[PDB]
Amino acid sequence: MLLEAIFHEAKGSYAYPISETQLRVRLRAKKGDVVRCEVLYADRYASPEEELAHALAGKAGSDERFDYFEALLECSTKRVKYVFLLTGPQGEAVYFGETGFSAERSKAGVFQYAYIHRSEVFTTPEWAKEAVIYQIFPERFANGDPSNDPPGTEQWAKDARPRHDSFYGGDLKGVIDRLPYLEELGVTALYFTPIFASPSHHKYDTADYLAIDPQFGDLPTFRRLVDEAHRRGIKIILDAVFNHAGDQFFAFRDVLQKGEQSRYKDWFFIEDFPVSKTSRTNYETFAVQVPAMPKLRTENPEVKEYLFDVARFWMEQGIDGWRLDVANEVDHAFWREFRRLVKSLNPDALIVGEIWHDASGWLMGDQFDSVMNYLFRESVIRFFATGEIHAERFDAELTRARMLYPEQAAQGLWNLLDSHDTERFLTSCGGNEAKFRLAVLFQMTYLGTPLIYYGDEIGMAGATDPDCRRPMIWEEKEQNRGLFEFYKELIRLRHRLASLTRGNVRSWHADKQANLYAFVRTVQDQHVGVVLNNRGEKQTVLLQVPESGGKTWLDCLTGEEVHGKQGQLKLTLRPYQGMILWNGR
Repeated sequence: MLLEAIFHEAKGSYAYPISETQLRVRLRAKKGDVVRCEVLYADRYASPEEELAHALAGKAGSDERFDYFEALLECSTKRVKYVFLLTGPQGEAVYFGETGFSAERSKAGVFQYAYIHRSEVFTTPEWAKEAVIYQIFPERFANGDPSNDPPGTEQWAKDARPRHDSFYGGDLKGVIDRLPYLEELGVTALYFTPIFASPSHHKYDTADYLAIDPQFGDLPTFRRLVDEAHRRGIKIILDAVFNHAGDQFFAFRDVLQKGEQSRYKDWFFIEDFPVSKTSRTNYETFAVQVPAMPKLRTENPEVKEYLFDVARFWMEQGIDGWRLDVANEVDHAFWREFRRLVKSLNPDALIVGEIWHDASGWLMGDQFDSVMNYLFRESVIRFFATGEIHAERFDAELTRARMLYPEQAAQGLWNLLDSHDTERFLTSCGGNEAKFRLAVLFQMTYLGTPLIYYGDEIGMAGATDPDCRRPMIWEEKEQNRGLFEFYKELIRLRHRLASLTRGNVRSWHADKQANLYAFVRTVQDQHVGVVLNNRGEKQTVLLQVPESGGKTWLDCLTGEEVHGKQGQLKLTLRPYQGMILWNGR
């Protein structure tokens, strides 16, 4: 074996708890070097005269370079000392522990998980596990109250192509009216990009955090939206732009009015007074120079309690979550205490982050629940849309990503096709429905929470902003009801097929030439296997039957695939057809 490729921390993504009693321990080796990884383990205090309990780390994923094995340690003392035995393809056998590697056990060492605390088990809202979230971008979703409209609202037309400064007048009241469509579609939560009082089109330079911006409505309308949505089973997650405030923020104005005489000067990062709001910044801002967005000193206790009062307030209104913006430019301390705050006021409130790099620091269980899955988007783009990667490069990029974080976070990343900053997915797939449909057929079966961007269900299009932010299409006969009914098909299967929400994922077939990838989600005895034919051509596959069970499997989209003969399944997939083969458990 190449021993200087094998790796484990006894923390992080590689050893963590799933109850006070149970340690998931994950181990990574270079691809092909190890064929059995076994875990021999006992209580941290147990005497040398006890032989260790055993746990086989089965192989759970493989990537570009690596091979990933994963086992579950029963630990009734909530304290475990373990050692890995690693047998290679010829039959070498080696031990790995903290002191290193030996053919003799006791020279390799032990890894220990000193104690499993009850608080320190990453716990996630039950509801979040079967959610389908719908990103409403509020200015563009529905104009339900024309008295709202900003001076210069343009007219709601499918033909209309938005400028960066266009207004169409969408609002909270219009969402209140569109709620039987959201219930039709079957979503379970609604995510608003920031709706809070700001003097600009884009509400990221927050002027007031306790008022809904006048374009979209007011507190009584927000409260009724909450109360109308909750009746239909939809939750309200809200953007929080706590990293920076807007230049009209009460405090920032006071510093502007008074320099150092200001009570609020240290709420911000000022270089020289007087605070020259001009083009040339002399305070820290949202990224380089952005005068309308000074950076808040979240480390300062006064700033910290203000935004905490802001959280409290919106939770009084009854929102079920936050999706946090530039979460990584504010300190870990703030998010740990934010977590505690939000989670005592509402245990089921969801906390998503937005971080465009490995989010592990945040996804330990003590700051956030999940983060926006950019790695899902970069893959689904490259596989279905651009056709820049082939089925095995997909499997490697899926599997690499899956093993970045503990499972409890991984089963909850918001798996998006696009957003209000990216071009639309259909337009990434240059109008081809079948490339799109297959990428949504995956998205509704893979591990994560599906996040639909407004209008995709019904076939919208658009290059990047502002053509992603194009007025929604409400007219039946100018909307793709064929697609709509297909999101409803898939959502209905997500919502009644427990593997899809709660199961794990194993790769089942990757073929570089045919470009067919296939995966199996399983919980407790149930397996549903999604076969995806990503080529323009009718092809055919022998797939070897999955580990746990299947003699007859039903296509949940159409009808029976009883063709399990001699450990192989033979299917012939028409161009771009996925298939969802449930087993009956």
